[PDB]
Order: sequence, then structure tokens, then C-alpha cells
Amino acid sequence: KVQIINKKLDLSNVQSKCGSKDNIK
Amino acid sequence: KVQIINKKLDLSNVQSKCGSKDNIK
Amino acid sequence: MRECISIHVGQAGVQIGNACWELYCLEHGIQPDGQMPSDKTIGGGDDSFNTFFSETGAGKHVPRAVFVDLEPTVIDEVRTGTYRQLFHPEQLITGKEDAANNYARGHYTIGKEIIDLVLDRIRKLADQCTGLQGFLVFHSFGGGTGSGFTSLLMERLSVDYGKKSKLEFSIYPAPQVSTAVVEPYNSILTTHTTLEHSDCAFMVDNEAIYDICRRNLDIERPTYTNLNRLISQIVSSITASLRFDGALNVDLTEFQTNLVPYPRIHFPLATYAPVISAEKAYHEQLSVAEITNACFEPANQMVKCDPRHGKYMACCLLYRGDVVPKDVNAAIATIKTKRSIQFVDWCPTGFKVGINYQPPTVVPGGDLAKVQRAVCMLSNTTAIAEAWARLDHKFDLMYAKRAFVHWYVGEGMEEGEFSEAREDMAALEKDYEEVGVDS
Amino acid sequence: MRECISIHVGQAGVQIGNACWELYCLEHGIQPDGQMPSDKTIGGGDDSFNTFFSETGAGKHVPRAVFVDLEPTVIDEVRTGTYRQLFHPEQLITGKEDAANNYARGHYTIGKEIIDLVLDRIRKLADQCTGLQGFLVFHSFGGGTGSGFTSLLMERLSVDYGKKSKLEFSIYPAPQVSTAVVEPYNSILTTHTTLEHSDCAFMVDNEAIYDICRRNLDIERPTYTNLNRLISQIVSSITASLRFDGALNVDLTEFQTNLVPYPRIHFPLATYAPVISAEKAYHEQLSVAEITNACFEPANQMVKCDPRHGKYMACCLLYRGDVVPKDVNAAIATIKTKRSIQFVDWCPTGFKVGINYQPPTVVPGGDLAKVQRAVCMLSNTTAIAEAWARLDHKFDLMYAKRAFVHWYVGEGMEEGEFSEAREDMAALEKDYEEVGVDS
Amino acid sequence: MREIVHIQAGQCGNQIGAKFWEVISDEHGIDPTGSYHGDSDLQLERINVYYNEAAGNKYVPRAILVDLEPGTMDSVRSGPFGQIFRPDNFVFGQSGAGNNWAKGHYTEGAELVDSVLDVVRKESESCDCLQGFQLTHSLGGGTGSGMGTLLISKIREEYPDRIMNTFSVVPSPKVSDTVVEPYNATLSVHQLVENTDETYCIDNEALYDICFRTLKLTTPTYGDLNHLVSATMSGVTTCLRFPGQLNADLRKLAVNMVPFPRLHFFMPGFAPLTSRGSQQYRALTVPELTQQMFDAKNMMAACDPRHGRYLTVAAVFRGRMSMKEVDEQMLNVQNKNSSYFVEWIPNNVKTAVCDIPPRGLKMSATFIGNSTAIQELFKRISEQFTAMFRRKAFLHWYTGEGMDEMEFTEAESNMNDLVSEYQQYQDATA
Amino acid sequence: MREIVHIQAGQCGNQIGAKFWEVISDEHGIDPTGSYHGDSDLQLERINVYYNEAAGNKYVPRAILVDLEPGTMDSVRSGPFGQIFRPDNFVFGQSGAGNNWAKGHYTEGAELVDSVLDVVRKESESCDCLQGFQLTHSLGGGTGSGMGTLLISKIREEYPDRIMNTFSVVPSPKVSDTVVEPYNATLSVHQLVENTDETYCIDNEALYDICFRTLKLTTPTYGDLNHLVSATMSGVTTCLRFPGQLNADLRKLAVNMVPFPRLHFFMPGFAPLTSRGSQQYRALTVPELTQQMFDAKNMMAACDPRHGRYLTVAAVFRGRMSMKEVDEQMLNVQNKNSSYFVEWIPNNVKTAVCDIPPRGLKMSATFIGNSTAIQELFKRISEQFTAMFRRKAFLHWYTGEGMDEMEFTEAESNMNDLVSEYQQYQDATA
Ligand SMILES: Nc1nc2c(ncn2[C@@H]2O[C@H](COP(=O)(O)OP(=O)(O)OP(=O)(O)O)[C@@H](O)[C@H]2O)c(=O)[nH]1
Ligand SMILES: Nc1nc2c(ncn2[C@@H]2O[C@H](COP(=O)(O)OP(=O)(O)OP(=O)(O)O)[C@@H](O)[C@H]2O)c(=O)[nH]1
Ligand SMILES: Nc1nc2c(ncn2[C@@H]2O[C@H](COP(=O)(O)OP(=O)(O)O)[C@@H](O)[C@H]2O)c(=O)[nH]1
Ligand SMILES: Nc1nc2c(ncn2[C@@H]2O[C@H](COP(=O)(O)OP(=O)(O)O)[C@@H](O)[C@H]2O)c(=O)[nH]1
Ligand SMILES: [Mg+2]
Ligand SMILES: [Mg+2]
Repeated sequence: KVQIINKKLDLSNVQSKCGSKDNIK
Repeated sequence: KVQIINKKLDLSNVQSKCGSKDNIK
Repeated sequence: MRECISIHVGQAGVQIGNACWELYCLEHGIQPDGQMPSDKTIGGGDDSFNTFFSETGAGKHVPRAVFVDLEPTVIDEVRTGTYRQLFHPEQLITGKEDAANNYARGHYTIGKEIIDLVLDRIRKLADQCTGLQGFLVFHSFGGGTGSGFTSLLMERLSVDYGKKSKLEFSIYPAPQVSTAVVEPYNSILTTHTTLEHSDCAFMVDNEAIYDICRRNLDIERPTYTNLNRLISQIVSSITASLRFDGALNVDLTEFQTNLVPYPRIHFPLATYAPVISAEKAYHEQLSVAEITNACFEPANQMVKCDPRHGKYMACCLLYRGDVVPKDVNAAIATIKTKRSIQFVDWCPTGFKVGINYQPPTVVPGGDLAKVQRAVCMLSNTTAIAEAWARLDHKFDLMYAKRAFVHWYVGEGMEEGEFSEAREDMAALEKDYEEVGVDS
Repeated sequence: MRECISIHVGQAGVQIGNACWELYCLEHGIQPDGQMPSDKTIGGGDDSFNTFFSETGAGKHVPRAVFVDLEPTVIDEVRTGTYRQLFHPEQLITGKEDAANNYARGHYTIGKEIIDLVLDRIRKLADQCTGLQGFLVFHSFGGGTGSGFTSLLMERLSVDYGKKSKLEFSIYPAPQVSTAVVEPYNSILTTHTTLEHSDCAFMVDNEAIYDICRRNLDIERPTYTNLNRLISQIVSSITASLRFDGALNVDLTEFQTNLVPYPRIHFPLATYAPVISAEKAYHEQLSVAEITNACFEPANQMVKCDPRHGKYMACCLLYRGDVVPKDVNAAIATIKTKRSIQFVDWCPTGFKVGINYQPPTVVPGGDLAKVQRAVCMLSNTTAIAEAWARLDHKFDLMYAKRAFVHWYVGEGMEEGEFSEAREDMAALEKDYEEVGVDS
Repeated sequence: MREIVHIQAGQCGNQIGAKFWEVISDEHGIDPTGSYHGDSDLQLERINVYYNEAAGNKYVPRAILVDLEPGTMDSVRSGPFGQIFRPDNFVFGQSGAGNNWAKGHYTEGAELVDSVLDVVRKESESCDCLQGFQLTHSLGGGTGSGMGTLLISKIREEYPDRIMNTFSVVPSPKVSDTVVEPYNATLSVHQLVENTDETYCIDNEALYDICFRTLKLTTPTYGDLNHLVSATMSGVTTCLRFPGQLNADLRKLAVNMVPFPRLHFFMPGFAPLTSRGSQQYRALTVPELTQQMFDAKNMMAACDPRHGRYLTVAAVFRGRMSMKEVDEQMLNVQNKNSSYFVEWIPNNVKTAVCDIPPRGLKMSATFIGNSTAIQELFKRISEQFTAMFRRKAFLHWYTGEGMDEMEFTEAESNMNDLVSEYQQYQDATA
Repeated sequence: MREIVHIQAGQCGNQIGAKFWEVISDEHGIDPTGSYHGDSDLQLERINVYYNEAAGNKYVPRAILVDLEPGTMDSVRSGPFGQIFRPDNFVFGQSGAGNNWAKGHYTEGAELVDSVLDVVRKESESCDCLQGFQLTHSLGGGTGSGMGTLLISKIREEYPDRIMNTFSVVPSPKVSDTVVEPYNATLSVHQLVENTDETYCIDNEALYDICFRTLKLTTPTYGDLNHLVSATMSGVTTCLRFPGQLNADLRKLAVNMVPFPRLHFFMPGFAPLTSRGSQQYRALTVPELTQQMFDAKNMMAACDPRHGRYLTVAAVFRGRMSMKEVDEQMLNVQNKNSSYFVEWIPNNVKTAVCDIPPRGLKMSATFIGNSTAIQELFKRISEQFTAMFRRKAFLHWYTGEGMDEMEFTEAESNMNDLVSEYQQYQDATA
């Protein structure tokens, strides 16, 4: 009467941190 | 109940490739 | 003059430290008992090794090193080895139970017991220095004691000193070979906690060193001995600019000034050339251009990856020995001309060069043939993004089922730490993907 | 100054390479260990052998050669022979299974495994050269490894460099003697794939060398030893114009400029004279005119064929040693006067001449008597069209029943390749028939 | 330094541990008098991990002997190495268990456990750094099973942060030696799965198969099987005693080898194993050891591992070797047989290398595998136990000791849940 | 480097291979202890192609012994060279085949083939570069025939890209030694023609004729016939071991000698062969070896090759020779006897020269011929098999092992088709 501990894992939406485009304008 | 694998082989019509007569005129 | 403290953490740290200090004692002519066979000057002079060896008593040189581990066996092996009378007895700090490849242990449970003693010894060593410039930390990501205690010590040192440079030499988890089942978690947690506190961490790979040994050194059974010797050669070539006068000297700050374009991308790949066996040494003419060209061959990378899959952001060429600057100029021009090597568009000046007069020295009983010139190269390329993605994929595969998670959770590692580390690693991958896009 | 890379592929390639490098080391006075018994100049000078031998270390000369084979036995014989300490260990590349006289294997299945390593070594050798002019490839048509891997390497080199000359010395299948049953298929496929990628391929024949040995050298049991020695003499006479200063020097490009009238007809026949035993050497006065006349005798052709059956399109006379240009002028005028030798009408100027001062050198324990002058002759004649027709007839006889065809088909050699090769060989025969018709 | 308290319980305990201490005393140069007469400094460098030094060059093995009848202890005391053991640690009863787990756990063990635990505390307080407890015992044996379960529970309560390792002799798939072995095994695992850190499953039948097949032995004894088990035990803790290129203590093995808290059973193996005559025709290389380890016929557990998949693999090597060689062999193993490893664990193999080879060998290797195939053992035990319990087979012998039907019911339910967990973790799920 | 796995099966297998390993150990300077005590570096230069080195200067022949009754293996183990073979590779059953191919292929071989294939895989994984498999066995023998067919099928499935060479003892044209030899031979070839790369046909009767006629022997033994067969076997693979002016491995022979996939049977020959007294009156030249090779009385096959034509001819020479001499002799042979070669194959002869002569000879040569004349063997076998099958002669002995009439029918039909193919390829067609 057991069930495996499986979780739905996702890194859904991760943005970059280095502002490599901040001076693109 | 077999037959030899004989094929009718021919190099029928082969033309030259070097234009040795291109400037004959 | 200038000073640098070498910190060795964990199994790989202590072993690489043994190799490195053997190589230093060979280069500077320092006997295993701290004495000099040509002990004509005592307590000063140049004698440029004042950076790595402090002067005590009369004629005894003491290395500025701190060996830390939670398992006393390797430190005891140091305490009974050839250099047992070289190191100061107060430089060898031991716990009584290693971290069992559990980052949580070495970071929270066991590391907190000796971190204060380690920091006190580091402060005592640094207070004896006048031009302290950098800290060298040797550790492996997979090793729990190395990983966890290194993360803790890096945080503590970043808090205590702040403006001193922090360089790391670390063994990246091999893409195929592994020694611990939980290397993904330890690696991900250590990277997440270490990223913003390190100036430059140099990547090496034992599998790449296996391939290099087999191909170039013609050695079929290269145990950790040859690996440690090659790593020590690389470290010595990096520190030779400080230890010996060169035609173009390079301090330690220039490395992070030239190799780190963004504060979050500071993982350059180490290479080394020439690496030839003594048998083919007499069938080869090692010119400057040939070594420079061999440095950029993908088969000579100390990290298993394909540099052709990404682009270079910065490359540092450190030459040693009989090196002519004109030949280096022409070789760099040729390398830039080679269309198979791509650099990021936003870095039109992608090379930094340094030339030191001191030629490399071969350890007696070693593997490499003696050469009159050698080149240590350090390159920051976007090719390691694929290795980061592989590590993140392995972490996801193991974490979707919470495999090994109870071991970390029991030590106080709250579960949300893994989610935070995973998101931060995804952000690092996004950073690499964004910086690699031209415009 | 100028440079040339010698590539030896297959059994015959490696054996002829052994003979050739022995002859070169004898001519330039280079000891088997790369040293010079008169080592008074190191790393430069003239010392004109800089073309074939690179300067490494201090006093060690390293031949610019690459030995490739899929069967390691002959390369190991080189690795344990007299010149094992001469060649660079990285110049000897081996597979682990030869092509079994199957062109399909060496071209597709096995050759693709080491072609990249061979090309990388070739690029590393070429990057050390400054005036690289030509590539020398030694191979036999019948040999599978030779044939298939040579075709593959020729395609790859033609793609990579393009404008560097590509000369071949190859053993034409003997009209009567054979060593493999499937020599027709391998020969036809190799010729079809190699034709448009070679600048000039020099033809030799083991049966013709047997006849030459028996008639001129008076040797009843001339194994591959005498064959290889004669081939090496021819190769050395061809390269002497580069290696030594002459009264009329000839580079490598002049050969394909003077011998190739049409891009598809580049198969000159090699000859050599004088070839006399030491016993009749003291009953003979070897003048220039006599050697020139003996060069055009059908009994001295290195390829079993009758030059009287066709016409000459180009003839290169390379003289060595005590040679007076006036005597060469008169001898060429006499040869042109001789009405039994026919040249194509569209080539009124059918001779090219070169005179080098260096006399030929006899290998100790050799077969040929020492002479003060020798002539190596290279002639492009339409007489080889009959040999091409014979090979095509044998191919038709074997292919009408699909004999041995499954062996090639299994390796991925699609059946239409044989039809394409047959039509291309018929087109080559048509080319020879058309260029041989006056107007 | 790190110290290991070896607890011996039952007939398996006493015999296997007598052979084990013989082997350990041989490795460290300790003669049957306790005086050190070795030839290398490494023998005394880490002699304190299994020995206490009483001044006079005499070393006492840190072992505790437990039994319920003095016969086996008399046999041990009168045999070889009898005088090295300090006689303080021969703690025995008088009634015996009679192979009844209920008896040995609730009456005789309940009477003797106070003395046994006092001895345990005495040996633990004298330690410098207690690392873990090693227990040698059988499951079918009433003394072994009951006394071991009771002692493991009590010591786990006493030291919840130490390593609890057990080497248990499991029931054989064909030839059982005890009528009430299934109930003893069920009730034993019902506590072992809760209190222990890791358990190594040894089957005597697999050892007999290895002895007749590989070693070509015609008259194997329980003592020679104990020699094999002792070689395995010595290989397990070689890193706690001698240096090496890559060391691994017991906690590192527990961390790397137990993915989830309840799936801690392991299948041990050993290499090399050769007959005396065949020694002259086979070379000792790392590929040879690797092929002998990952072989179904060399598994000392009563299960063909090719029926399930592995979760974690530990391979501790002994002797001078190349790490590149071992790593390449492990890569070849994982690549050629990828279908035998769970998809949710990349890098399934853990490695370690000690520089000191066993006595008489150039190189060796100890295998430790965590395979889902071991569910066969637990499923067969559950089937036999259910079939016996439906008819109340021998049930009065256990109900007379204080047990009720509810304890058997809970034990069987937990066993079914453990089997179901092993079956659940065979799903790739990805 | 290239390695050859020699598989011995049947009585022919065991005896012929014992003599073969005697000869091979003599050529490489390996004494009956396995220790190298030779005198030339070339003996160890390619010692690994047939030997595995176990540290201690001992070399183990990479051979696998297979049988269904331990008598022949006991005779081999107790005889000369018994201790060099590592005893791991004596894999035998207990029932024997009783000369019944059906038994040895479906019951006893079916029981023993798992162990035999495990041994094969063990020997193959230890190789550096597996080149091909050599099988020595008889066709009339039930053990040889059945076990060989089963093993060849299984190994061909296991390694489809390796060379499968067999040296089979074929039925004699006059004196048969087994009552059920025709059925065994038919059912054996029905699988050999499908799974093998090339098969060398040895007849004991032709060997007896050569022994009484050429060698002038009065009391020839099966061991001396095995000596001749072993000299042939050593001459076949001399290029895999020693350098020479022109080398040829096994795949080169398979490519040059098999024109069409089903016509892979070859007739072996050997030269020189002289009596002891006549050695003092005949010189050893290449013309002498050439005339001895292309001689009907020197063919070890049970057929006069002058009745048909050759498709491919292999002539591997040993010893210092002139290539011009050999080539001129081959030209003379092809020119004077052009009517014995098929018109659709120009350049019928393949050549190779090894620089190391056999022990005691200045020069030698091994003959391998692919002649259409071998259709006589297959036609006689088909006639005898049909005559026996019409009356169901001994049919119950095979139907009791699981065979039906359809398997015999298919075997006979395939045999008739093979004979018809050989007859078809005798047409000049041009
Ligand atoms: N190149 C090289 N790598 C090493 C060496 N020693 C250990 N490693 C690497 O270190 C990794 C394991 O981490 P360790 O350093 O051994 O462990 P640790 O730092 O002692 O920390 P713990 O896990 O608590 O033992 C392995 O993947 C090895 O590749 C060495 O001497 N040379
Ligand atoms: N003149 C001369 N010819 C040779 C020599 N060696 C081999 N040959 C010729 O080479 C032909 C056979 O091809 P090989 O070169 O031996 O075969 P390979 O190049 O090794 O390729 P494989 O077929 O795969 O073995 C024969 O017809 C010989 O005439 C040699 O030393 N001298
Ligand atoms: N390997 C091994 N197994 C043993 C030995 N002695 C007994 N056994 C096993 O242990 C079981 C007997 O249980 P035992 O411990 O003697 O009974 P207890 O008094 O109730 O503990 C049997 O199944 C035996 O197979 C031994 O010396 N070696
Ligand atoms: N050349 C040779 N032939 C043999 C030898 N022993 C047996 N034979 C032949 O093999 C056949 C016997 O089959 P055999 O293999 O012994 O029976 P099996 O047990 O069913 O395999 C007979 O026709 C013999 O002529 C031998 O030592 N040398
Ligand atoms: Mg550690
Ligand atoms: Mg070859």
C-alpha cells in the first residue's frame, strides 16, 4: 500500500542576471 | 533449382571528355 | 614583496598541495627540511620566493600554506611523508569525521566546528604578510568536505577580507567518470553558494587528464600521481609571474581583470603545452608558434568539452623560458586569423599575454621531457555552458524523485535550498546563452 | 627553402618509403639516429635537405614523412628496424585491421576511422613548413588499404589545400603477374575516384622491374629489395633538382606544367638509365649520348608496355652528375631525328630537360655500379591506353557475373559505383584514342 | 581516531567473527598473544580502530561476544586466539533461544541485554572517536535474530548519530536449516528496516555454489565460508585502517549507497576468486577484477541480479592500481549494461582505492551492490511466512513468549510494503 | 593486436588441436610449462595473437575445449602440454552424442552451449582486437557436427562482423567410419553453408594416401595425420604472427578466395612432403614447391581437381624466397594449365610470402584451392543421403530428438541447390 515519491519538477521561467543587453540601446 | 547470375554488360556509347577538337575549327 | 596564501581543502586539495609544494621546493632549491643547499642569504633578499615561504629562525623556509580536512588520514600522510619537517605543525588542521560526500555536513554540521580555527590560522598567517594579494583554494566539487567546507570558508573569507583576490583551482565533475553517486547535489549546492564569492575558479577534469596522459605522455597507467603533477605544473606556471622576473610580468589581479567580462561568468578553462614524453622529445623542434598552436587544439583541454561548440570571451597566454615576443605576436595574429576559433563580437581584443624568463623545471622521476619553453593558457569560453546544462540535467533527474535528499535534509539542509540552487544554475545557463549571442 | 611532405600508404607505400629514406640518409650523410657525422651546422644553412628533414633539438634531423597503414605489422617493422630512432613516433599511424584488398573497406568503413588523425598530423607537419610545394603519395592500386585510404586521403587533401601539387608514385597492376584476385575492381574504383584529384601519378610495374633486374643487373633472385631500391633511385633522381643545385634546376610544378597536356591524361611512365651490374661496369664507357639513347629503348621501361604502339606527348629528361649541356642538346636532337619514336603532331616541342650537378650515390651492398652520370626520364605516352583497355576488359569479365561484388556491396559500396567507374574508364580510353589522332 | 565496536551475537556471530579476528590479527601482525610482531608501520598507524592497547605491547580487539548458551563461547575461548581477547567481554546466558525469536527477544535477551549494554557503554566510553557499530549475526537463528534486534534498538536509542552496520546471514532459497526460520526472519527484518543503517545479505547456499564452482572445493566447511565473509568484511573497512589514493569511510558508503532510508540492503561480492591450480594461468588485472565482480555467479546473495536493476554500486579496490584503468572499466560496465541500472540515477558506481592489498594478492576488489532484484528474497520470505501463518504453524511457541497475532500481522504488512517499495522503484518514470 | 579464438570440438577437434598447440608452442618457444624459453624476438612479437600472458612469464593458449563426454578431455589433460592450458576452458558434458547430430544439436548441445558461450565471451572480452574464430571439428562425428553447428550459429549471431573459419574432416569416398555419417554431414553443411565464412575440407583417406605414397610411412597414426593438418593450420596463419615481404591476414584470404557467398569451401594442400631417405636427393626450390602444390596426389581433399576448374587459388609461402621466382612459377602454372581455370576470373592465383620458414625446412608453401571439382563430394553425399532416406534408414534415432521429416527435406534440397550452383559456375559463358 505504497506509492513512489515522484514529483513534477520544473524550472519554469528563469531570466538571465547579467545585464548584457542593458546598453544595447 | 538455381541459375547462374549472368548479366548482359555493356559500355554502350561513351564519348570523350577532353575537348581536343574544340579548337579544330 | 607580494604574498599569497595557499589553502588546501579536502582529499584532492591536500594531494594537489603535496604535488605543488614538491614542485616549488624543486624550483626554488629548497630542501625537504626547509633548508637551502646554497643557504648563502638568510631572512631576506631576492630570493623572490618570500611570497610563498616565510623566513624563520636562520636558514629555514616555511611555506605559507594551510591544510584543512575533516578526515585525518591524508593530513597524517603529509605528517609522515617527505615534507613532514618542512611544514609548520600548526598549519595542519584536522577534524575527526569527514563529510561523507554530503555538502550539508561539511557546510553546516561539521564545518562549523573547525571553521573558526581555520580562520584564526589564516588570520595569523596573513598578519605576517605585508603585500598579501590573493588566496588560493584547492578543492573538488564532488568531495563533501572539500565542497561544503570550501563554500563555508569562501563565504567567511569574502566577509573578512573582501578586497583580496580569491582564486580557486577545482576539479570539475567529469562528464562520464564519477567517484560519488551524490556528486550532482554537492556540485550544484557548492556552485550556488560559491558563485558570487569567487573572483576566478579554474576548471580541470580528471577524465581530460587521463586522455591527455594516454595521448601525449604515452603512459598507460597514469594514477593520481600524473594528474597531480600536471596540475602542479599549471599552478606553478600561473604563479611564476610573481615568483620570477619576466619580460612582461602579470600580477594576480590582472587575471580577473582580463578574464571576467561579467561578475557571474568567471570559470576559465586551463590548458598546458607542450606535454611530450621523453621518447619523442628528440624528434621534435618545440618552437613558440608550434606550442601556441597546440594550446588551442581541443585535444589538449584540461576540461572535457568541445571549445568549437562555443565562443571565446578572453584568453590569457602565459609563456615561460626562451620566448621571443615577436614570435608570440605573430602566433597570436595567426590564431586570430584562424577562422575555426570564434570569439564573442563584443570582445575585439580577446588576448592577454605574459612572458616570464624562468623556464619550466621537470621533477626528477617525472613524465614530461625537459623543454626550454612552455605555455600555460587560461581561456574563458562559452563551451562550458554545455557541461553546466549536463550537471543541471543530472541534478533534475536525481531530484525529481528526491534521491539522497533525506541525507542532506537531516543535517539541517532545508529543502528549499535545492530549489534555490536549481533556479540559480538555470540563471547561470541563461547568462551563458545570452552573452554568446552576437548583435 | 622549399618543402615537400612524403606520405606512405599501405604495404608498398611503407616499404618504398623505407628504401627512399635509407637512400636520402645516405645521400645527405644523415646517420640512422638523425645525427650527422659531420654535424658542424645545426638548425639551418644549406644543408639543402631542409625540405625533407626538419631541424629539432640540436643536431637531430627529422624526416618530413607520414606513414599510414591499417595493418600494424609493417609499421612495427619500421618501429623496430634500423631507422626506428630516426622517425618521430607521432609520424607512424596504425589501424587494427587492413582492408583485405577491398577498396570499399579502406575507402568507407575503416579509412573513415583514422583519416581525421592522418589529416591532423599532415596539417601539423605542413604548418611547420614555409614553402610547402608538393605532396608525395606512395601506394599500390591493388592493395586495398593503399587503394581505398589513398583515394580518401587524396580527396581530403585536394579539398583542404587545393593549390599544392599532388604527385603520386604508384605500382600499376602488372599485365601478367598479380597478387590479389580482386585487383581489377580495386584498381578501377581507385582510378575513377582519384583521376580528377591528382596532378601527376607516376607509373611503375613489378614485372617490368623483374625483367630489368634479370637483363641488366644479372640478378636471378631480385626480391622486393631490388625493386624498392630501383624505385628509391628514381624518386631520389626526381627530388634531386630541389635538393641540390644544378645547371638547369626544375621545381615540382614544372613537371605537371610540361607533362600534362589535358587535365585527364596525367600518367607518365618512369624509366631509369644507366642500370648496369658492377661486373660489366669496367667494359663500358657511359657517355651522355649512350645513356640518352638507352633511356628510350622499350626494354628499359618501368611499366610493361610497348611505347612503339603509341605516341609521346611529353618527355622530361633529368640528368645528374658529370653532364655537359651540349651533349644533351645533341642527344635530344638525335632522339628527335630517330624516326622510330613518334610524337603527337600537336606537340612540336616535346622535350623538357633538367641537369643537376649531384651525381647518383650507390647504396652500400647495393646492386648498381657507381656511375659519374645518370638520367631519370619521365614520359607521357599513349601506349598506356592498351594497359587501360586490358584492365577494363578484366573488370568487365569479372563484373558480368558480379564476382566478388557482394564483398564490396556489404561495406556500403552501392552497385551503381561500379557502373559509374566503368563508364569513366571507357571515357578515359576514349580520351587517349582521341588525343592520339593527328589532323 | 575513528573506532569500530564489533558486536558478535549468535553462532554465525561467534564463528564468523572468530575467523574475522583471525584475519584482522594477521593483517596487523598481531600474534595469538596480542603482542605486536609485524613488519610495517602502517599496521600500528591505525591499530586503534579495532584494538585497545594495554601497556606492555599487548593489543585487545574491541569486540563484544554475545550468546544465550556458553557452548559456542567455550569453543571460541579454547580455540586459536583465545588469550588475546580480554575475558571481560564474554557475556552469555544459560537457557539458549531454541531458534525462537520471541524467546530471545522478550525473555532471555530481556534478561541479558542490561549486561550486554553495560559492556557496550564501557567499550564506547574508552573510545577516542566512536564511528560505528558492526554486528555479525544470522537471521534464522533465534539467538542471533532476537538478541541482535534488541541490541540494535537499544544502541540506536543510545547513539542515534552513529553508523549501525550489520552483516546478516539470510535464509537460503532452497535449503532451510531451521523450521521456524521464516518467522524469525520476518520479525527480524521488521526491526532491522527501522533501526539499522545498512545490512549486507550473506547466503550460505551462494557461498556453497561459489566454493564448489569457482574455488573447486570438494569439502568446504562453515569455517571457509567464514573466511570468505571475513575477507569481505576486511575489504569493507580497509580505508579506516590504511591510506590510499582514494579513501571512503563507513558513513561515505552509507551516504553514497542508500538512496532512500528504507532501501538499505546490499548484495556483497568479492574478487579475485580462483582455485589453487588455476592461479598459474590467469593474470591479475583491473579488467579481470571488474569482470569477476559484475558476475551473477560471484554474488554472495541468493538472487540473480540480472532480474532487476541496480540503484547504487560500490567498488572498493585494494593494491597498487591505475585510477584511469578502474574508471575506464567502470565506464565500460555502465555503458555496455545500461539496461541494468535505474534511469533516475546517473553515475551509478562509487569507487575507492586502498594501497594495501590483501595478504598474498597483488590486487583485489570488494563489491557492494544495491539492486532491486533483492525483492525476490523478501517476496519469497513473505510467501512462505504467509503460507505458514495461515495454518498457525508453530504459532504457540511464539505466543507463549508474550507475542500476539497483531505483532506478526504488522511484521508481515511492513514486509509487503517493503517489497512494494522495491517494486515501485523499478519504474523508469522518465 | 589481432587475436584468434581457437574452439576445439569433438574427437577430431581435441586431437587435431592438441597436435596443433604442440606445433604452435614449438614455433614460439613455449615449453610444456607455459614459460617462454625461445631464442628470437619474433616469437614474442606476436605471441598475443594465440596466447594470453599471465604475469610470471607464463603464456596461456587462447583455446576452448568442447566435448560431450570427458574421456577425450581427460586424455588431453593428462598428456603432453596438459598444464599450460588454464583449466578454466575444459567445458564438457556427460552423455555424449552417440554420433547422432540431432542429439548433439538439440539436447546435449542445447544444455552445454550456455557454458560454452560464456567461456567464449570471457575469452573475447579479454582480447585487444578480436579478428576471427577458428573451429576444428569433424562432420561425421555427432559431437563435432552438432555442437559445431550450434556454436557457429550462436557466435555468428553474437559477432556478425568477425571471421568464422572452420577446419572440417569430411566423409571419405570409400571407407566411412560412422553408419549415420551421411545424415550428420548433410545436416551439418545445411548450417555451415549459411553461417560460416570458409571451410577447409580434410579427408582422412587422402591423408592416408599421402602418408603411404609420399612419406613412405608404413604405420601412420591419427596423430601423424593431425601433424600434417597442424602444419597446414600453422601455414595458414603465419602472416598473423611473423613479418614478411607480403603478408595476408584471414580476412584478405576470405575476400580473395570466396567469389560468391555460398561457394566458400576450399581444398588445402601442403609442400614440401618427402620421406626421410629421399631428403638427401631433392633440392628445395620454388619450382619444386610449386609442382608439389599443384599436384592431384598432394591434395588433402577427397577429389581429383583435374575433373573441374578452379575459381581462386591461394599460395602462402614460408622462408626466404625471390618474389620474381614465385611470380614466374605462378605465370607458368596459369599459362600451361589454363583449361583448369574459369574463364570469367583473370589472375586466378593469390600469393603471400612469410619470411619465417617452418621448423627444419629452408622453404615451404601452403596451398588453398577453390575448385568446382569439390561438387563430387557434395554430389556423392547427396546420393548416399537420398538412398538412405528413401528407406528411412536410422530415421527414428533422429526423430526421437525432435527432428521431423521437413528438416531433412530442406537440408537435402539445399544440398542439391549447392551442387547445382557449383555446376552452374563451370560454364565459361564467354
Ligand atoms: N586530479 C586529481 N583529482 C582528485 C585527486 N584526489 C581526489 N580527486 C577528485 O576528487 C573527487 C572526490 O572528492 P574528494 O576530494 O576525494 O573528497 P573530499 O574533498 O575529501 O571530501 P569528502 O567527500 O568528504 O571526502 C573525485 O572525483 C576525484 O576526481 C587527485 O589526487 N588528483
Ligand atoms: N615494387 C614493389 N611492389 C610492392 C611492394 N610491396 C607490395 N607491392 C605491390 O603491392 C601490391 C599489393 O598491394 P599492397 O601494397 O601489398 O597492399 P596494401 O597497400 O597493404 O593494402 P591491403 O590490400 O589492404 O593489404 C602487389 O601487387 C605488389 O606488387 C614492394 O615492396 N615493392
Ligand atoms: N556462514 C555460516 N553460517 C552459519 C554458521 N553456523 C550457522 N550458520 C547458519 O545459521 C543458521 C543457524 O542459526 P543459529 O545462529 O546457529 O541459531 P541461534 O542459536 O538461534 O542463533 C543456519 O541456517 C546456518 O546456515 C557458520 O559458521 N557460517
Ligand atoms: N584426421 C583425424 N580424423 C579423426 C581422428 N579421430 C577421429 N577422426 C575421424 O572422425 C570421425 C569420428 O567422429 P567423432 O568426432 O570421433 O565422433 P563424435 O563423438 O560424434 O564427434 C571418423 O570418421 C574418423 O575418421 C583424428 O585423430 N584425426
Ligand atoms: Mg575525504
Ligand atoms: Mg596490407
